[PDB]
Amino acid sequence: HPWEPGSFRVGLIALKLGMMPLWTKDGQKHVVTLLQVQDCHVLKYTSKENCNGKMATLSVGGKTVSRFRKATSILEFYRELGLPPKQTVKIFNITDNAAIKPGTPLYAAHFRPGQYVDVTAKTIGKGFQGVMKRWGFKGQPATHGQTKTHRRPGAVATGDIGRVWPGTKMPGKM
Amino acid sequence: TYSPLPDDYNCNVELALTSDGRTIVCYHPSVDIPYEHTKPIPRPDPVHNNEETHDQVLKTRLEEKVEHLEEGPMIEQLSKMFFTTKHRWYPHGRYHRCRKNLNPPKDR
Amino acid sequence: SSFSRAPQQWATFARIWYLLDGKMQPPGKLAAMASIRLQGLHKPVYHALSDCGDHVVIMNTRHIAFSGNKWEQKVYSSHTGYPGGFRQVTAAQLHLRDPVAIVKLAIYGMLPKNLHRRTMMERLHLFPDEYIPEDILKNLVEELPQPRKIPKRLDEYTQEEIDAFPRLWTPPEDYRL
Amino acid sequence: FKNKTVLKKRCKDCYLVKRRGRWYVYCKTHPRHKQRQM
Amino acid sequence: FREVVETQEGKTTIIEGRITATPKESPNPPNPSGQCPICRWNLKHKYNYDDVLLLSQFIRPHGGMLPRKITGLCQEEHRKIEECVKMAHRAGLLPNHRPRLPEGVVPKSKPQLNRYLTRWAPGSVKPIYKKGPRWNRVRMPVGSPLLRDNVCYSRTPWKLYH
Amino acid sequence: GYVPKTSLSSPPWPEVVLPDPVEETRHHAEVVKKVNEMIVTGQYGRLFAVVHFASRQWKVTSEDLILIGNELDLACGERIRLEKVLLVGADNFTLLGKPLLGKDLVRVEATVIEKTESWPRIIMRFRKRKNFKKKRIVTTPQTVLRINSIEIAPCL
Amino acid sequence: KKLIAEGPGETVLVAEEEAARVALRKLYGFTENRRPWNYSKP
Amino acid sequence: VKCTKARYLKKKNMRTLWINRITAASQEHGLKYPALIGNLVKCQVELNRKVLADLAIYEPKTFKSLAALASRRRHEGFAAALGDGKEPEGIFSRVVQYH
Amino acid sequence: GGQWRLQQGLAANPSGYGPLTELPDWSYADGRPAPPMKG
Amino acid sequence: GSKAVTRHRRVMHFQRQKLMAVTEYIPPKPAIHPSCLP
RNA sequence: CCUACUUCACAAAGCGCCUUCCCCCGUAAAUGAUAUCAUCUCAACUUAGUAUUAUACCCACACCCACCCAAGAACAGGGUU
Ligand SMILES: [Mg+2]
Ligand SMILES: [Mg+2]
Ligand SMILES: [Mg+2]
Ligand SMILES: [Zn+2]
Ligand SMILES: [Zn+2]
Repeated sequence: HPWEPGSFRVGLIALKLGMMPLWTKDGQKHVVTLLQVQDCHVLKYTSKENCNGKMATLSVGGKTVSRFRKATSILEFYRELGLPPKQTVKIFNITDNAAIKPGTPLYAAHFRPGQYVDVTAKTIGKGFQGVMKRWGFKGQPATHGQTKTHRRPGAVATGDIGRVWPGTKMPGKM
Repeated sequence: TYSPLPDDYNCNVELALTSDGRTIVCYHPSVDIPYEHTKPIPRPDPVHNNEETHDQVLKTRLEEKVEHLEEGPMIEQLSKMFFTTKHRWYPHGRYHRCRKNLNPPKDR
Repeated sequence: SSFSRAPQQWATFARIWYLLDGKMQPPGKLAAMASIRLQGLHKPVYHALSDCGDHVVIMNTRHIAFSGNKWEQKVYSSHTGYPGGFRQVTAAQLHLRDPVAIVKLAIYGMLPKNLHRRTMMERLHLFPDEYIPEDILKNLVEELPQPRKIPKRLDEYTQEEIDAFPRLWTPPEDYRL
Repeated sequence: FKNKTVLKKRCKDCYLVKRRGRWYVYCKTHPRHKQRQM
Repeated sequence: FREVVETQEGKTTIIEGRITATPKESPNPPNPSGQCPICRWNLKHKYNYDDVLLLSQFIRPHGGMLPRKITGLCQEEHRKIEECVKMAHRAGLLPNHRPRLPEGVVPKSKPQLNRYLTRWAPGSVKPIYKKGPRWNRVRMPVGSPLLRDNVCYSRTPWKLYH
Repeated sequence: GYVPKTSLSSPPWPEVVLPDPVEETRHHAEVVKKVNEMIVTGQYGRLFAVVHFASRQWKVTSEDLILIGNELDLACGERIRLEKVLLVGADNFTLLGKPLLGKDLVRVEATVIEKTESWPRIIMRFRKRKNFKKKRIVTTPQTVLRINSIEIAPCL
Repeated sequence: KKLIAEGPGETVLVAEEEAARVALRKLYGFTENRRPWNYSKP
Repeated sequence: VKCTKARYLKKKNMRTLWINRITAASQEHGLKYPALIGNLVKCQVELNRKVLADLAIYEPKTFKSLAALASRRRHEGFAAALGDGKEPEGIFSRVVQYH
Repeated sequence: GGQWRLQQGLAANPSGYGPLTELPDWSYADGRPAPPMKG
Repeated sequence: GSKAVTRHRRVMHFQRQKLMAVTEYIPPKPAIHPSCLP
C-alpha cells in the first residue's frame, strides 16, 4: 500500500556491536553505536480486532539460535513458519496498510540516514546495589565521628506516619 | 370486576366471609401454564463423525477429548464457568479438612 | 408437584438472570434493585449462608441520568499507595473515562461489606449500550421495570393530548414574544 | 477586582451581575470599582 | 399574535407589523374568581418541571421567558414557572425552543450527560472535594426550594438537598 | 372542582372501586357454599393448621412432631385435643379465624410421646477487673407431641 | 392440549423425566398432597 | 459468656430473618411489609412473623390469599378515610367483639 | 403491632386479656377439660 | 465547665434542644391564599 | 552508556558522553430573555476551552545432567549448532 500521513511501519531487532567516533562537516565529533541486523524476519501478524482492536501487530524475530534448546511449542511454531528459531521476538504496533507477509526478511536499509529512531533494550544489571549507587543518595561524613554509617540511607520516613510509603527508595536489584 | 391481586399467577384467589362473620374463607385453585405460553423442546441430533471408510473409527474418536491445566488457568476457568471468585478453589489445610463433620445430621 | 427431592432442591435454589435497563435512570435507584437481587433479598428462602444470589444484567449504563448537579458536584476519590497518589475526579470525568464505573461503584457501595461482595459482583454484568452477548441474552429472564418515569419531552405528545390540555391565558394580540 | 463579603455600587455606572455562581460589581467608567463576592 | 416582517426589494426595506392568530382561554375555567391563570385553573401547587404542556404557554419561541405584565401570573407563580422552565431546559426537554444561532451548533460539545431537576447552571458549580464532617456535610441541591409547597402523596417530604 | 392533567394533578396510584356490598355478600355466600360442598364431598387431602400452644404458634400437619419447652402433667401416650386453631388450609382453600376458628370446624389431635429434659445450658456471668464470675447449668423440662390428625367438619 | 404434569431439572432430558415421574404419581394417586393414612379403630 | 449472651441475639436475628423473608414474599405479591402486617392485624388474624415466613416458603397459595386479604383491607381503609363509612364501613372491617 | 387494637379496646399487646390468652390450650381427646393453666 | 453566661452561645442539653424544637412559633395558615381569592 | 579524556584496564566509574514529548480555568469576549433597551449565562447558549477516551514499553504454557555468562546473595534468567 502507499504511505498515508497517519501510518506506522514495522521496526526490527538488531545487535549492539559497539561504539565508534564520527565527525561532521563542521568538525564536530559525535559518538555512534553500531547495530547489526543478523537474521531479522517477520514471524506472525495478528489482525486489528484479534489483539485489542486498537492497532494491528507484527511480531519480529531476532538472531538465530539452536533448535536443541527451545520449547517444543516454539519448535513447532518455527517448523510451521519454515525458519530458524529466534533469540527474541518483539511486537510492533502498525496500521493495517503496513502489514507484511510472515517470514519476510528485514534489512538495515529499512532505515535511512537522516531519521530518528527509538532503541529499547535491557540495561546492564548491577545486582543488589546500595542506595548510594542505586539512587545517587549522599552518604554520611567519613571521619568526623561516624559509627558504621557511611553509606546508609539514613531516615526512611517520619514518625507520625508510622510506616514506609510504597514509593520509597531503598537498596535493591538494579 | 375487582380483584386485590392479579389472578394470572400461582393462584385464583377469592376471599369470602361467612354469614356469622367469624371466619374468613380463602379459595385458591392453581393456575395451569397454558399451551400457548410454552415453546417446544429442541431435539439436537449432531452426527458428523461418520467417514466413508470405517465405522469404529468414530468409536475410537469418541475418546479423543482430554485436557490438563495447571492451578492458575484451571482456577480461572472454574471461576469464569461458575461466576465465582478465585478463592473458592484453592485448597485448605489439614486442620480445617479434618475438623469438618463427615456424618452431619440429616433432616427429612 | 411431588417433585423428587433433588429436582425440587434444584428448582428451589436455581439462579435467575434479570435484565435491567439504564437509559435515563438514576444510578442509585438502579443499584438498589441490583443489590437486592444480587444478595437474594427478593426470595422468601433467603439466608446469608444459602448463597441464593441471582444474576443482574444492566444495559445502557452509559445513558444513566443524575438528578440535580451531581454530574459536576459528585467526586469519586481514590488513592494510589504512593505519595502524591490522591486522585479526585467528578462524575462527568469518571463517566467519560469508563461508561460502567458509576453504576458499578453504586452497586459495590450498597452491597454488604463482607467477603460475599466480590462473588455478588461477579454475578453482575454491565454494558454501556444496547449490545449484549448472545449467551447472556439467551440466559435473560424477567426484565425488571424501570424506576424512573421518563418525563416525556414536548415533541412526543400526541396532539390529541395538546387539544385536551387547556389554554391558561389569552395573550395580547399586539405582542411580539 | 477586590474581594468583599458585601458589595455596593460606588458610582452610577457600577452594575451588579451574577456570574459563575457569584456576585460581581462591574464598572466600565471606573475600573477601580470592580468587586467580587467572597 | 404580532410579528415584524422585513422585505428588501429594490434598495427599499419595507418593515411591516402584522397580526396573526391568537389562542384564547378555554370556555369554562373552573375557578373564575381567581386572579392568576394558575389560581383560575386550580393548578396552584399542582405542576412540576415535567409539565412542559403548561410551561411552554409562558415562554418565548427561543426558550426565553415572558414578563408578568403580559402573562398575568402573580409574583410567586412567576418565579415557580421560571425555575421549572430552567430545569426543563437543562433536562433536555423543550427541544424546539433552542437558542437561536447562525452556525454555532456544529461543534458539538460533550455528549448527553442526562440530567433532571438541575437547579444551578451546570457550567458554574464547583466539585465537592471535601464533603465536610458528618454533622455538617456539603449536600447536593436537587430540585428547587420554590416547589416545597407542591402536593405531596408520598407521606414523606421531598428531599431538596441530597 | 376541575384541574388540568399534570404530574401532580392526580395521585400516582390507580383509582380503586370496591365492589357493591350486597352483590359482594351474595358472592361471599356462594364462595362459602362451594368451599363447604368441597369439604362435605372430601375434595381435600393433607391439610395443615396453625395452632397456638404454650405461648407459641406452630405450623403443624399430620404425622409430625413438636417440642414444647415445659411439662404438661400428662402421661406418655395420652391423646389430647389441641384447641386454639387460627388457620387451617388444604389444597385449593384456606380457613382463617378472627382470631381463632370455631370448635366445631377444626379438630387437631396430638399424643404425648416423650417427657424429658433439655441438654445442659450454661449461664456464665463475668466482669473484668472485678473478681466477678458466676456459673449455672440448667436443664429445662420438655414434652414431645406427635400430631395424629386434623379433621374438618361441614359446619361452615 | 391440556397440562397434566410438570417437572424441573438441570437438563431438558432430566426435566422431562421428572415431569413423567410427576405424571405417574398423579395418575397413581401417590402424591405428597394425598390423604394421610388414617390410623384409628373401627 | 458468649454462649450465655447469644440467646438474645439468636431471638433478634431469627426475628430479623422472618421480617426479611416476609418482605421478600410481600414484594413478590406487590405489597409492602408494613402494609401487610398492619392490615393482617386489622383483620384480626394474629399470625406471627415466624408462621408468616413459614407460609411464604411452604404455602405460597395461602400466602397469596393472605396478601390479597391485606390489600383488600388496605383499600377498605382508604375508602373509609375517604367516606367516613357511609354506609357499610367495609366487609373485611367489622371487628368481632368479645365479652 | 397494634395501636388500632387500643381503639378497638383490645389490649395493644395481643397476648393478654382476650380469648387467645385466656382460653384453655388443650383438653383430653375424650372430652374432659384440662386442669387450669398456671398463668 | 462554663459559666451560666458565656461568649460562645453555650450549646444546650439535648432535652432543652428538643423542647425548643417542639415549642417553636407556628404562624396561622389561611385555607385559601389571600391573593388567589378576589 | 564507555569511542575518545580521566581513576583504570579481558571490567567497573566520572571528572566524560548521549536522550528527555500534553493541558489545567481565573477571567476576557458574541446572541439574548426574566426585566421586548441593556445583560459573559448558579438563563437556555456561542468562543479562548480542555491534554485522556493516547501512545510508547513488556507480553513463546514444560530440552535441560552439566558447562559458560555482559544474569545473579540463594533462587531465578540468557547461551551451548
Ligand atoms: Mg563522601
Ligand atoms: Mg562506638
Ligand atoms: Mg568507619
Ligand atoms: Zn463605578
Ligand atoms: Zn393568585
